[PDB]
Amino acid sequence: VLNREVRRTGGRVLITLGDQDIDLSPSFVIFLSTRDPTVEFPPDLCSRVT
Amino acid sequence: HINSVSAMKLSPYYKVFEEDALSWEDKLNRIMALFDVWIDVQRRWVYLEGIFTGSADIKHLLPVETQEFQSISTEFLALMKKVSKSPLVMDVLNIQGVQRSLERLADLLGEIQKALGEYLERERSSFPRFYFVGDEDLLEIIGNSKNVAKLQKHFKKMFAGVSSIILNEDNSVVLGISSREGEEVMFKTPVSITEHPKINEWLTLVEKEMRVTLAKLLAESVTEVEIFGKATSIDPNTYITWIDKYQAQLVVLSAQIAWSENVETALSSMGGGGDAAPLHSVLSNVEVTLNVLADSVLMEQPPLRRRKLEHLITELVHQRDVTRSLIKSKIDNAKSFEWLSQMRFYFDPKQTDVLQQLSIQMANAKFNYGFEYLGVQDKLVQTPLTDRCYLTMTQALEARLGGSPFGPAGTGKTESVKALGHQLGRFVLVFNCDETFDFQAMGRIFVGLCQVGAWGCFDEFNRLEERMLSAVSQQVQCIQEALREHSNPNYDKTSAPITCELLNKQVKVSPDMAIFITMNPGSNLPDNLKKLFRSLAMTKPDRQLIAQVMLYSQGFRTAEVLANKIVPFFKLCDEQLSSQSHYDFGLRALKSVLVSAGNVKRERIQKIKREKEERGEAVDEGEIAENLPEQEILIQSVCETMVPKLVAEDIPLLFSLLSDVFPGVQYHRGEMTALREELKKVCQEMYLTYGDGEEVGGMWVEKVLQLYQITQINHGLMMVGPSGSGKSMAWRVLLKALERLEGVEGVAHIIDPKAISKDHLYGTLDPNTREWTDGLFTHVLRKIIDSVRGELQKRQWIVFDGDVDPEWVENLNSVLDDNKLLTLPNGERLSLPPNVRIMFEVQDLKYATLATVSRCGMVWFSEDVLSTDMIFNNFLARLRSIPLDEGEDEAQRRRKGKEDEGEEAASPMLQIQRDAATIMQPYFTSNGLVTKALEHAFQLEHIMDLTRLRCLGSLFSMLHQACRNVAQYNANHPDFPMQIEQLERYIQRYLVYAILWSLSGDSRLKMRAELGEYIRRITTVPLPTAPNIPIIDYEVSISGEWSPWQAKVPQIEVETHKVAAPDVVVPTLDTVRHEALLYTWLAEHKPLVLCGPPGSGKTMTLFSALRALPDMEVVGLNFSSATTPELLLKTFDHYCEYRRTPNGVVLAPVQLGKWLVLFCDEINLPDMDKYGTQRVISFIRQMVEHGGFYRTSDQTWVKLERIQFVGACNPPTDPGRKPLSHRFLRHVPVVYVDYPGPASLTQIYGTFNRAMLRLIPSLRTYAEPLTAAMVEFYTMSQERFTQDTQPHYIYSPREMTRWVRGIFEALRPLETLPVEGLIRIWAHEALRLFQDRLVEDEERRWTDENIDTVALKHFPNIDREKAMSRPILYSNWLSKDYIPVDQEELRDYVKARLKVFYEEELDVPLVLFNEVLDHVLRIDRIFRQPQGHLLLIGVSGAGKTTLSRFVAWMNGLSVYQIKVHRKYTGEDFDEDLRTVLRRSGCKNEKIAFIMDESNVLDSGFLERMNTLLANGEVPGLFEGDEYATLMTQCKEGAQKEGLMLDSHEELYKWFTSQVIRNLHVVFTMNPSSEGLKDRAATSPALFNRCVLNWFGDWS
Amino acid sequence: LPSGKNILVFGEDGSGKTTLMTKLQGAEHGKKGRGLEYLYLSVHDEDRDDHTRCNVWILDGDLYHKGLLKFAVSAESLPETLVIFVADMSRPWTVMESLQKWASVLREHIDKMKIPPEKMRELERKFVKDFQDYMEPLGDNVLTHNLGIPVLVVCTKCDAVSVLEKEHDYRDEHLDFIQSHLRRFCLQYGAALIYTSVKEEKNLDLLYKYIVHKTYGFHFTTPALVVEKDAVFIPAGWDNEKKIAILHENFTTVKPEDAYEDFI
Ligand SMILES: Nc1ncnc2c1ncn2[C@@H]1O[C@H](COP(=O)(O)OP(=O)(O)NP(=O)(O)O)[C@@H](O)[C@H]1O
Ligand SMILES: Nc1ncnc2c1ncn2[C@@H]1O[C@H](COP(=O)(O)OP(=O)(O)NP(=O)(O)O)[C@@H](O)[C@H]1O
Ligand SMILES: Nc1ncnc2c1ncn2[C@@H]1O[C@H](COP(=O)(O)OP(=O)(O)OP(=O)(O)O)[C@@H](O)[C@H]1O
Ligand SMILES: Nc1ncnc2c1ncn2[C@@H]1O[C@H](COP(=O)(O)OP(=O)(O)O)[C@@H](O)[C@H]1O
Ligand SMILES: [Mg+2]
Repeated sequence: VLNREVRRTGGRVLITLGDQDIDLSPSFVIFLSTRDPTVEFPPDLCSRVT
Repeated sequence: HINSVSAMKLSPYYKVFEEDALSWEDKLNRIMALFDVWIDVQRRWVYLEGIFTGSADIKHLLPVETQEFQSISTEFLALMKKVSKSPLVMDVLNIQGVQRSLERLADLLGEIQKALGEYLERERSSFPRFYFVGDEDLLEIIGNSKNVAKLQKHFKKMFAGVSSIILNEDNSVVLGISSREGEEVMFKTPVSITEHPKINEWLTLVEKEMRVTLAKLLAESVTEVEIFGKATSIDPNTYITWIDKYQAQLVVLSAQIAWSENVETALSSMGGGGDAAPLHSVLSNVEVTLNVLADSVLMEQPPLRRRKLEHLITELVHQRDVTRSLIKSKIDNAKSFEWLSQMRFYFDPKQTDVLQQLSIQMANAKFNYGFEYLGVQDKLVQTPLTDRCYLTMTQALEARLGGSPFGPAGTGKTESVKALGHQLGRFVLVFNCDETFDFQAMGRIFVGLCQVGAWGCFDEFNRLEERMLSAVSQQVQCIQEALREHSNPNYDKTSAPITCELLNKQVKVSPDMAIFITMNPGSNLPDNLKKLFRSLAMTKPDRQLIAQVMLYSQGFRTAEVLANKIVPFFKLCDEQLSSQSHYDFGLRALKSVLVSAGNVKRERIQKIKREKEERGEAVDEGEIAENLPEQEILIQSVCETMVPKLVAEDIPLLFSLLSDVFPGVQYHRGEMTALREELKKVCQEMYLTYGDGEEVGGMWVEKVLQLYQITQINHGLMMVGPSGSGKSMAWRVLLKALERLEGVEGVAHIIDPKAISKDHLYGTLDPNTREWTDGLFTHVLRKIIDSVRGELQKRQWIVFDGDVDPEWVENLNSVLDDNKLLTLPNGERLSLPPNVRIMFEVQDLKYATLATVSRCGMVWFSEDVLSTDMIFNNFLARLRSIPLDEGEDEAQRRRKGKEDEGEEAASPMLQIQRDAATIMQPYFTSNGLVTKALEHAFQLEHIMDLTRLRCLGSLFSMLHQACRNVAQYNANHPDFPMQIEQLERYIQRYLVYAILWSLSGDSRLKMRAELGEYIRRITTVPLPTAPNIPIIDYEVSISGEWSPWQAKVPQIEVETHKVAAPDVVVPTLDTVRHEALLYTWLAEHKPLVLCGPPGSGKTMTLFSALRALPDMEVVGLNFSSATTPELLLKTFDHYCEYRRTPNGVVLAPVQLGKWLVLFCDEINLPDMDKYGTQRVISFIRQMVEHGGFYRTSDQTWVKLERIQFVGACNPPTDPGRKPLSHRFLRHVPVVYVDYPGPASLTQIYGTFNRAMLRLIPSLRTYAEPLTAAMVEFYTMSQERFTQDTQPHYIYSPREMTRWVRGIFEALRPLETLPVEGLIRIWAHEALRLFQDRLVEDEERRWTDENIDTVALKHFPNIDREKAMSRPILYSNWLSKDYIPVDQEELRDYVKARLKVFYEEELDVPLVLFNEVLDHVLRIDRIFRQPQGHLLLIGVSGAGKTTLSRFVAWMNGLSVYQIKVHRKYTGEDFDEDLRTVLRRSGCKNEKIAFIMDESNVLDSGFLERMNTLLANGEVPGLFEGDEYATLMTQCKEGAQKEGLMLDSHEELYKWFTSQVIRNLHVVFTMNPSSEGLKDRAATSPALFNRCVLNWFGDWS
Repeated sequence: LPSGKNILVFGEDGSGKTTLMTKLQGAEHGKKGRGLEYLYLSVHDEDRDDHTRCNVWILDGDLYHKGLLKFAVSAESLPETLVIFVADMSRPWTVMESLQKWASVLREHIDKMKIPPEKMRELERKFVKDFQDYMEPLGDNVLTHNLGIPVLVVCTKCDAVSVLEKEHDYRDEHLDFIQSHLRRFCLQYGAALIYTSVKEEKNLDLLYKYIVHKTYGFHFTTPALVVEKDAVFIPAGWDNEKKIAILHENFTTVKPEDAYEDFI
């Protein structure tokens, strides 16, 4: 979801989440938050987020 | 769905679907509005059903509620029938008026439940002790009002000591009460149940009559003991008669009352005159009574009278001490504090009320004795610390505060509180606070304590968790405030109904009640109760005085010196001896030891008395007791109780400490001549050494004797030695020896508890359709209890041969305790009979609870109880008398002959092996070649833990095969059999060869050479005389002389059809050695195991060697983290079958005359439990060692007949692996398959390349020069790059096979090539297999230079510029053939295809730069190869997961990606693998199976994939009807491809080949920063199986 | 009365299997056929005026034909099955070999029916009760084999004892040693034992009454008969090794532990 890995099939734009393949609506936006300022995130997440 | 619709209401595009959404919202709400009610209407009904049909008497108690529940049950059953006829949710929702009907049912069921709760609360309040009883138990009590026997088990919860009620023969009148010990109190006035039919009424009358009769008997007891109080001399007979006539509690109370009254009268009489004569008289009387009791206790007494005498002695010693203190202090007034501070008893018989007759006073406190029957309780030695505890606690009770005796563990805190409560006659109820804290009854228990009047002590209140601590703290705070409200003077108690808020009700609090909170510092009491509780530091109890009083109680003449010696000795043992969990030098152990010493003393008195009586003598118990050593009895008791638990390292330290504390006193072991003779006979019968102590085998004989002693004493015991110490053999010998000694048949029931599930072990209750299924242990217990075949006459021992864990021993705690009762969820209570003895074998008790260890006796079988000499003697004895070929039919005939006369020449095999034992005896001596070799080998490091018995069993099996080989030579040379000279040379060489392959068979080649050098130093046998060859490289021929293994390895030629998949292994030196060992260790049916680094070749060698044998039927099972005994049971059900025989049920393969062998490819990989045991490994261990297992469904023993196991492994150092149990590694001989090395690789790939070059006939001459290069560079890489620099720099022959496959696929479509083109393809494959995995640029430069160097070295006169240009690229897109292409043309083609890809699948620009075209080509290349799996590792981003998709789209591979959910069990991954495999193989649809680290979080499912990566088929996926469907689709696909196949095996092989060709796996990972993940660095097997590509970061 | 009840008849060829069952059917001439023969007994309850049939399946002497048992009994009909092992008293030296051979063949068939182990333990426990619940009109030295199903051993041609005594020098000790071995085998399978002759009509009514008693619950009053060497009758649940040991009092040349083929 952070990487925007849309899979397009006809008009259905799926994205995998757990078992389900859900339809990405255009309006979706997510903001991640951290109250802890002492955190070491993985390099996997750093490339996927600003 | 409701939340999602509510969220959809906020969507900007919601207006279009609004009306439809609203409709569903209504339906969704209605569905919830139904089922939220429905579950309630179900639960209450189920609950009410469980109450209204379980008891038939509930109808009479609650008729109206019964009728309402009948009318409700009918309606609910009708509704449920209607639902059953249409179980759809929408069909159910549309039932007419279902909502109103269910609401009516909920309301009425709630009303009936409320009525039942009110009725039960009324019954509880009528007889308050029921508040200590649970709801189901109270319902059982009231319902079974007419079946009084069922009530007998619940009295232990309600009353302090009443275990049962004595009843008239017709059960209409209660005559008295009885304790656990059998002590009975007969009521003066019986309670007539017929006149008071209600349970509460006659139970209240029983309590009242118990108190009245106890008071009336205490009156008579005091009246009688007053005579002894005022008498100068006491007649022992009258005193003993008085003790017998009255209960222990009344006896001690009478003694205390008499002493208190006598001292009070004395102090009144002295009255300021200073005349101390009356106190001297009191002390004289007390001393006379003490002398009478000391004389009486040495005699033999019944147990109850002995307990009464011990209590009286313990009380009178304290009375003597107090009177001596008063005389020394010159106390001369009854109101002096020195007398008031001592507890005093004032009995006023004239009081009409029977609860204010005895008044117990201490300083201010003035309690009354609540006459609650306590039975024969354990009295406490009134030390000064306990006296302080009593004083402070009574002061706190007088001030209405709570009590808090805090201190370290085992300091008498809870026991002291219990003793104080029992001294005042108040019911104490200790609440444990260690994971058994039943909260749901705690409010009920508090209300019961408040209403009835009873104490409550929380043992270790610190151990409650924070929520539990806070809630209980609040409840106790409310109770303590209610109690403190009594103390105020203004509140007049004529009308003062004190109350407390408990369970949202005003509960009346009686003043007699109190609460105590024991604490363990390290700490403080909760802040709620710090003000309300008085704390006392019970830091250090008085060990010396407790020991003194107890030893005096047992009749020891000297107690002061013995106590002062034994007490420091225990602390000395606690400090000096090595800390172990099972050691227990606490006060409970000391008191038990002293009681044992008293028992031993009394036994010695009886022994001397009977010995003198058989002679002519005059007998007196006191005279015999006078001239005995008390120290010898005490040291004997200490040794008998402690030495069995002592480790061999600690026994000499213990003896040194005992000599220091007890100088000049030694413990001579009691001689058991008969048992020792029987042990000698059985040991000779079973080929075991026996010794008379301090000889070869003395320690083992001593340990079995100790085992006999512990079995005699306890009803449950354990053997907790390390693996290979003879505990199981010792127990077997003991049973077979007692069989002869006592003429009682010994039966053994051996159970592996961890192999079987707890539900099967103890039997599980069906949650519905109530029926009981007996578990295995319960089945055995029921079988012995019923005694259909007279099992009570026989003696049966149950042995739990497996690791002890808390989970499966919870039910066994009740049996192992003094109760001896197994309780099951069925409600049945099985009484263990005296014949049963529950036994345990454990390598260690690391995960055993202290509760389990305390209940059981123990004999620690230290590893130095079985010397090497004993095992060698066992081996040589087995050889001389067990024919090695006759098998099991003649096993029974071994017992037919007591000596087997005339059967010395049973067969030529016996003679040959006897001669072999004669040749082998000089090398098996205590300081022979084998012993020195083993001691040196123990120094060497081995990948698996080196245990002595594993090496010895391996060596014995190899020697067995040596004599079998001699027998084979004799059979093949009937005209002249083996001569003794050739036999001597052959066995002498074979012993060295077997020594090397048994000891250094688990080590590397260098260490095998080291052991060979050491053997060459110490051996007298000649060895090979070739300098630069290891000894292990040589075989021993049938003739004595050595011969190199290289002669026996043929040079073969492989077909071009199978150049990279000849599953038949190319014969190499390691392969021939390992198959020779495989045959040698399979001849004995031992479970072989092979370890080694990934790709070493163990699986192929095992399969080829097993399939070479004609009889062996291989079943390929692959183990994983989730594998269990179920896999092996399913495999047995598939290939094998159970058949009944008179010996017993036997499991055998369906195919006659074939040995079924199970391949367990990854024995290490199964996950350990929380307690460090693999279930399947234990299951295999019990099968291989006991030769069978227990069918759980039938709960019956079955024996394997032709089943074997042979496993493969990676070393346990690898991340996903685990070490194996030492009880399991003992049986299996482990071989280490290291990498082939240069010579073996050259031979193998010479065969492969000679096969590969057959396609082009002009390049055959260049086969051998190429093969060295493929080896040389590979070895150079193996020397330059190691796992230390990067975790994925792993090399193995799998890389070489990939190289061969790559060259083969390059050359297959090509009609011809020049030598330079072959060199170019070789260099390209080198770069694509080795240069890609590298991380650093300079390493890539080194590989670039080294490829050129190796090529020009092995291909001279070939110009480098034409043969190998640096920008080497091979591609198939430009032309139909796989031929070299230029960079620019490939750049243009890929750019065009990428621009196409932009507007086809994903609209995001993708730039082609120099370092991404190369990755595109690499990914395409791995896609073209067979079994081509890629592992892209690199920085986050950089193209992985985007290049893989791009190349997959370009090559037409449909991309499949796994979607892991939560609760995504391994079955879901199995189904996904089944679907993709069916698509790839049956439908011939190429798939790129992309996997990412995000969905590869769990490593459990990534070992199912390793089988696919290595072989392309994962056995066990399609088992069942899925196999039939896959076979049908597979044959349809084969017909589509044009091949007609019939056999299922050939169709499966073709399906596997299709899966190899089509399905590809693309793993994507980040570099090794995933330490937090379970993978850490993923397994090196995964690195080996795939082709690794380092993506790196953009330059 | 219940329908679908079955009788499985086993034994060597020439033992009497077809002749015994044909005579019990009230027929003079039953047609002999290689493989698996079939006939039915008509059963009538005079106290109730009702009548049913019992299926009788007779296996050939050749082990080649043991596959045909699948057409006689199933995992469903086994609870409704009585087993008859036919022992040939004109060839006593084949009786223990025959009884072990046929019991093994039946067991090899029961194991192949894959009966649910719970249902097998229900039948086994019921048969242990149907054997312990015997009394003349727990303690154990019996049912080592425990077929767990009704079993009857029928000795046929017992009149041939009068030829063994005259042509092979057989004596009371040989007949009691045969009787003890037969009784020990009957204890292993929880079986009944009956001696019969179709030529002298000995025990034919007793065999029919015992079959209908164990199969349909008919009343039975005959006690054990152990004094007549050629007419012995022992019902399932009557016997034990102490009742067998009385036969050892007549042993003068053989022992209770000596092998059957060494003496017979
Ligand atoms: N003597 C040999 N002849 C031919 N190929 C060999 C030989 N020895 C090793 N190999 C190759 O070595 C590779 C490893 O084979 P394999 O037996 O699957 O290793 P492995 O140890 O079983 N892998 P694993 O089970 O996970 O530990 C294959 O490519 C084999 O072809
Ligand atoms: N060569 C390229 N040119 C342009 N964009 C690229 C290129 N390679 C990757 N991207 C973009 O980079 C983003 C992430 O690429 P991707 O390789 O899928 O991440 P990733 O490696 O899969 N991270 P992860 O899956 O957690 O290992 C996507 O938006 C791609 O379109
Ligand atoms: N008294 C003895 N004399 C000689 N050899 C013995 C004696 N007792 C045991 N052994 C040898 O030691 C082996 C191991 O002993 P035992 O079978 O009791 O196993 P154990 O110590 O319980 O080990 P494990 O942990 O493997 O179960 C025996 O198989 C036998 O070879
Ligand atoms: N003063 C004493 N007199 C006799 N026995 C004592 C005395 N103090 C302690 N003990 C023994 O030591 C043991 C200590 O255990 P317990 O009091 O139950 O828990 P803890 O002491 O850990 O609070 C008891 O079983 C008790 O028999
Ligand atoms: Mg053991």
